Amino acid sequence: EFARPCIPKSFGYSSVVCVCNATYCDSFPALGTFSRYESTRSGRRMELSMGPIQANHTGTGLLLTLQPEQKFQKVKGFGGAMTDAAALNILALSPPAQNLLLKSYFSEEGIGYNIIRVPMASCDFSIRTYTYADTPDDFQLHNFSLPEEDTKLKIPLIHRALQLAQRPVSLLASPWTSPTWLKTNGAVNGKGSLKGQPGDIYHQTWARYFVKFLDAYAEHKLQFWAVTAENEPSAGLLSGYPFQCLGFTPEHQRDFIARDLGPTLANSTHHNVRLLMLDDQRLLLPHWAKVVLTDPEAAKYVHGIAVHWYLDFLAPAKATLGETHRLFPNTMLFASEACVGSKFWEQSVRLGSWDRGMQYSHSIITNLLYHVVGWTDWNLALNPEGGPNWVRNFVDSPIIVDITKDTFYKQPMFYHLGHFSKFIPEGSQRVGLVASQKNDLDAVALMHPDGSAVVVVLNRSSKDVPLTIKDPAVGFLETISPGYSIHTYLWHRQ
Ligand SMILES: *[C@@H]1O[C@H](CO)[C@@H](O[C@@H]2O[C@H](CO)[C@@H](O[C@@H]3O[C@H](CO)[C@@H](O)[C@H](O)[C@@H]3O)[C@H](O)[C@H]2NC(C)=O)[C@H](O[C@@H]2O[C@@H](C)[C@@H](O)[C@@H](O)[C@@H]2O)[C@H]1NC(C)=O
Ligand SMILES: *[C@H]1[C@H](O)[C@H](O)[C@@H](O)[C@H](O)[C@H]1O
Repeated sequence: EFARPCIPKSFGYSSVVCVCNATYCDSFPALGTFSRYESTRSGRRMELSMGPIQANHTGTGLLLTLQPEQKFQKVKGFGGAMTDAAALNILALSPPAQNLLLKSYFSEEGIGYNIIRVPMASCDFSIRTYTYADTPDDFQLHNFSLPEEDTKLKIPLIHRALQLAQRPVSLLASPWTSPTWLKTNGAVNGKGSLKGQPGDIYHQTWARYFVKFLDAYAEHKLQFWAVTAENEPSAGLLSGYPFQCLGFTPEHQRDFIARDLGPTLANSTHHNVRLLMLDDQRLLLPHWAKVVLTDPEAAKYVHGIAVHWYLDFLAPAKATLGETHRLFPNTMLFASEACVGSKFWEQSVRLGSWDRGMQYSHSIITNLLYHVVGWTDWNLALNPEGGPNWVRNFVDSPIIVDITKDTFYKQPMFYHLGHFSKFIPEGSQRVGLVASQKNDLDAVALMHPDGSAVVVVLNRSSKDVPLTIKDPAVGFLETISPGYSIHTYLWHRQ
């Protein structure tokens, strides 16, 4: 289509949102030039410009030098979660407005997401508590079934998303709680775990539940890339935990995967589905990786390690991600859940917040710089309150839906995310990037599967920083990174 620009609107915070409705939504180099996409606090939204690649460079300004031969992880991708709350919000819009929201995310005219996390039954971003097997003591799982949250809300929206998408989309599933008749405390929330011990009928049934969920989704012609072994297993170890959870120590998780979940999936028609362990705060690394992955019976089933961002302030990426990679380089690290406005003192939704967009890109760049292969936002959309949410655990979302007005707002988080998701396709590989002097920039460089280069530069300071990027193959890009800007640079080195 033609590029339609952002309709900006201010809500009194540091930047603007882009206004989208039933009929309007904003949407989207020759050798040897580069493309630059820029977003700024002042209001630019992924604006395209071009520049020449020079042969020479002189000066003592900041130089960032690509090391195309230092090769690191391959990227799996970027996306968000299709919760009950996200489905209810999107379906609240008229169908044309719904198409423009899905296109914003999934289409090539939008920012190209290729990952969708799907909860297995209810979480806090549900308006009802339920599992797929609520009939008590149904150990055979005869009464297992998907309710309308799945069959009328989530499943059809995931289908629209795959139809709009240019890139292959990977589905990732995670459970919050099991049926309560499987749990020590008999409740969806609170402190409690599976009854018994791995290897027994409870653990066997819980592993069969995963296969039943996959069978059920496959009947609706949806197939999964990966499942996690539990969302935030540490939560269910905490007294009074307020919403759906299921606690595992790392030993409990090791032995569940070894004796029940890994063999159950390996013996099912879904043996190709990857299993991710942890799915919890990175400060749990490297300890959890060492407990699970040094048992060869558990390690043979574990494809990767899922991390969440909520305690990153306590957990230096080098001592957590870097050290895990050093010990277990062949087990991919993947960021599976992030959102702002989740601390009890923070405002849930701050329409137009630039700070919250910068938190997203700063996290993404730091994760890429420490071997992480992908990054998943939480709810795809929320209402202006940051809900619905059965326990009022409201948070922020890159897209806020205003149903009484059939309109949605794209926040700075949406664009900060798009500066990566749009321009780093599955298969791209991170390469070296070194700075000539101390600076306030955050930057990462990658190579696309066709060998072209992509560099994202975030300026977290208020000062404009002139800089040059050196590609030792090709030449020099002379540029400036304005204070509170994010830029993505692209060029063919072919
Ligand atoms: C969906 O969102 C679009 C984009 O904002 C709305 O269309 C826009 O309406 C604007 C104001 O209503 C128009 O801009 C104005 O231009 C006029 C003269 O041309 C000036 O008097 C004024 O100062 C404004 O700047 C503009 O035509 C249009 N914007 C774009 C870029 O398309 C739209 O509103 C619905 O259609 C438009 C064309 C208006 O006439 C509305 O009143 C109309 O109901 C939004 N749709 C809905 C349902 O609100
Ligand atoms: C991750 C975060 O705690 C988020 O706020 C919460 O809503 C999810 O349920 C949890 O898994």
